[PDB]
Amino acid sequence: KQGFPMKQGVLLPTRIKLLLTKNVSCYRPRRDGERKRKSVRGAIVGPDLAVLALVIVKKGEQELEGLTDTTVPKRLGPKRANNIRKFFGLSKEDDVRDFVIRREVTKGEKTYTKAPKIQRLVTPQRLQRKRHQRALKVRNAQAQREAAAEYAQLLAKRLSERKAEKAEIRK
Amino acid sequence: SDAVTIRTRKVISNPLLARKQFVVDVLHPNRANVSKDELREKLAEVYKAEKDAVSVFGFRTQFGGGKSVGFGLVYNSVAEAKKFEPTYRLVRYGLAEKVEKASRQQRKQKKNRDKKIFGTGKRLAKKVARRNAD
Amino acid sequence: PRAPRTYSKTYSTPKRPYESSRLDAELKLAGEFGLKNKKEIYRISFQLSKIRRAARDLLTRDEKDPKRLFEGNALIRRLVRVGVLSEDKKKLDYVLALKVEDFLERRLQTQVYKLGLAKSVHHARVLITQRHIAVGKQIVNIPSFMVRLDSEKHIDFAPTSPFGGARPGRVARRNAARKAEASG
Amino acid sequence: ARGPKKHLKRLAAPHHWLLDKLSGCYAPRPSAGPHKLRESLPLIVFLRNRLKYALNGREVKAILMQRHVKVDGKVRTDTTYPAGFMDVITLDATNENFRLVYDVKGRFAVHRITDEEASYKLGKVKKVQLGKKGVPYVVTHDGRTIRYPDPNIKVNDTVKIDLASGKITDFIKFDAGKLVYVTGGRNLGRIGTIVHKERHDGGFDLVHIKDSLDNTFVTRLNNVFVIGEQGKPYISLPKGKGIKLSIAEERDRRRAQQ
RNA sequence: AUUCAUAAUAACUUUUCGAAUCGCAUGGCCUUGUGCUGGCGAUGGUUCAUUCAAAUUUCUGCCCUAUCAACUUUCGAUGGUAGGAUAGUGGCCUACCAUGGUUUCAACGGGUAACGGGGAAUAAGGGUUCGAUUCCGGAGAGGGAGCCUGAGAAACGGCUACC
RNA sequence: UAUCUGGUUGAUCCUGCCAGUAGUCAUAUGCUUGUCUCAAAGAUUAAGCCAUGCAUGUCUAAGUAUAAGCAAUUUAUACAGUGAAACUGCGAAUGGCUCAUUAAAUCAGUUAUCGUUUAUUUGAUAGUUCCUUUACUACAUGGUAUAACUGUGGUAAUUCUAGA
Repeated sequence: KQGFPMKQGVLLPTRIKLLLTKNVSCYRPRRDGERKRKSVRGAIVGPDLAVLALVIVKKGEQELEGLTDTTVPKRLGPKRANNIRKFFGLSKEDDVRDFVIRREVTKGEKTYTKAPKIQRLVTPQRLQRKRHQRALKVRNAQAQREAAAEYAQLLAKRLSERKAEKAEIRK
Repeated sequence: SDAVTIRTRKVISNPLLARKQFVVDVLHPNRANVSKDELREKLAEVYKAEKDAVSVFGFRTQFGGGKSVGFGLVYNSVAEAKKFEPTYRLVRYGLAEKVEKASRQQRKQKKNRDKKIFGTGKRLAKKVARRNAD
Repeated sequence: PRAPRTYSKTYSTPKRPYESSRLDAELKLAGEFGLKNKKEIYRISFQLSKIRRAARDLLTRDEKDPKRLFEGNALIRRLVRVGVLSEDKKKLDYVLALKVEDFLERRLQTQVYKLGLAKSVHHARVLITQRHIAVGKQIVNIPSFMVRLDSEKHIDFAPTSPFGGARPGRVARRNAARKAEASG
Repeated sequence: ARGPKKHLKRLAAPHHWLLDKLSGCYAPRPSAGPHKLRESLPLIVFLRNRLKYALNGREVKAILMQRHVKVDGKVRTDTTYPAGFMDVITLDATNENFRLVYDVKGRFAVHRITDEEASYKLGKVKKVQLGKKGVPYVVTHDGRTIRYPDPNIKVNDTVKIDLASGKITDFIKFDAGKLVYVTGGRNLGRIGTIVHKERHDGGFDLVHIKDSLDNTFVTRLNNVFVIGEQGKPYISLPKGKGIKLSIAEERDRRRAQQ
């Protein structure tokens, strides 16, 4: 009653005030790091409940027409490339990319597929990116070896130059 | 159009905004002051750059009349003044007609109301409608 | 908040209010020069105080001191420009001896009186305030102008005033209608 | 204040920016950058107040947003990038080039340098260190880090950059009889020609400098920027060559050579 | 000026990082394959320097009051050694001697119709009074206390609790 | 603008106050709806209490949009436009206000950090990562609780919330 939701793990039949956080149910922090103290009901069911939420996991011999005769159609299909691959699972070279899940929705007299933007798909641009980052790395390391080698050559010239000056001194 | 003797001073070439920057001073004896629909096209013909690529403002009348000084500027094209000229001047000169908009008090109040709503809000109207019966 | 706008006073009230010798002189001064207030004298004496204070401090410094060589010359040029002290001096002398009569002698109220376009200090003051005067090309209505000695030859009647053509004046314009109304 | 300030009131901005008291109550706070807060010129106050290329900060942002201005060769598409002393900035419209330099009276003057002059910049080495892997480096006055410097260069020297790479093309040591610039103190903008440096073991080395007019003065070592040897400076000097005319003779020169 | 920078050597690390990210551009030698390479950039997470900052001291300086002459009293109270904590110094806190530290050059108490300063008013010269308040610094968010997140807050148009 | 003057006596000279006098970015108040510019303004008593409404939000060519959102395909059958939300990121520690506390404490001259830095900016900088290890072998590139969104919800009520 009064709307307070039950919470898993409290292990009590009474309402309880708890300091809730992000990644804790019954509370959505409007601000990062914010904690609020809210009243929640314990997970134990008693006479005081107004509504109990139940999932059916094993149907009996009987049937309920509103649930079994109706099957909610697909609302969103898989988006990630590998997620689509395990959704069908036929093969890898069987070009499922251009056979991706398309859903028919029309706002007027014209129809469109509106396929999801497939993610983690290998693109020539993605091959371009990894290729360039490899090239940029080798160009970086090679150049720092030239600058390091050139400086050692400069240091060798300086040491000999200082050695040459003291060669004149002391006969 | 009689002895208006409009002229510009301190003309500097500002190509980063692609315009000519200057101050404009007019001598208008036996005249109150020259208006925009007069000064803008007069500044256009003297410069021969474009027609609506001219802008003037400031224009304080000298104490006791006689002459007036302000600021002016001319663009290379009308399609180039559209990208730089301030909006309020464009609307004032007639280059744009601003649609009516909600007041600051009302705009801020609406933002306060929809910040009170999480989600898009389509489902909230249904729950209230379904719970309005009892 | 925005930086404060500085302001400063321009006049100073005398220490002893009811001085017969000072009261008589100041009201005598106002009559000879057509001033409306004693504050119009107080400011000139306040302006003179800042000047005598400036020269006194400068003159305590020794000769060929860079401070008075620069600041004394600047004060001379400003005072010569406004015509309060005589221009045929180069000795930093007149400054400490400047009298009150010298400053308001250079005011436009008396400047246009002795230039012949006003015929009285009170007529000039009304003439000044009603904008029938241009110093350069510009109409002024300030009784206390401090003409800079380059404008005494530049004085003239305002072109936007009667006696300038195409402008008889509002009372004259009414009589213009009376001229036609008299016959009708 | 619980954290860094992000605003800058007027009357609290550095005086040499030549900002007025009124027409606003916030001066453009220079963001973090190569130059310090006080000794830097924001691009906003340069492009607007110095040249009048713009009337306000919105229109400078319009100038900035199209990548027309670039300091040290890099665009800097932000309102308050702190361009500082000896920085080169470029306006590719008609090829206008600028070197942020100090005038006689201690303010950032407006230069006009050529393309071959705008290629190079002069950097005073703030400290000499070696970093990770024994690699030596020098920190310039504008925060640049240059690896593998010439071993002959020490602190208080002046290296010249090419602004197309990060390397040192040439440098000049710090010693008596070298042309120097004053960056800070009350002698700001004066060109010095070092005559002596007295040490004071433990802090604030002092240097004595006399310009072309045989006027000598003393300033802290951290305020001295060497800019060349006798004769030719490494950079183009501003109008007036930093000679510090007195008010009396500045009054005369203003009267005759208007 | 250093046990500094930075090497190098045993090792230790419960994986820190060491780009599976994004946009525009598709130029070109080829035995036609993204196969050889591609150009500008955006956002990088590490480290060093830099900048914007923060924390930390007293070198000297503060109004009236003796109708305040002694004060600092397991449990800090001056110093030592060691540890813990901290971003870090430090009685900052925890484990001992010595009575250590301050004081008529005014300590310590009491008062302040006391936030400090740049400054203001008033002036012969010296002064007297003021400064809540346009700038700078400090503190606070009704009173206390505690804390999350975050580079940074003991934040209050963030949280928690009591009054 | 380095002034003084009145009041003790029958009269005098003093000491000495009282009173006058001038100023006040010192405040209040008395006497007023006809002028230009400029401008302080709930500090003093109550750092007292607050109805109400505003005062922090935020997007690019470039982190995520199949909004069942609005829109001429042949450059948009993988998406490539605009785009409400929601996530992620950043910011909300700035700003603004006030002066209660506070008497070597704040503060001021900004000594020192050889006593501690890295929203950020700027510059530089990582060929060492088959850690069941001389390919006994994905980087032409291993997944998932959950937000949005669809769905009969609960509560008088909140910017309350798992239930597919």
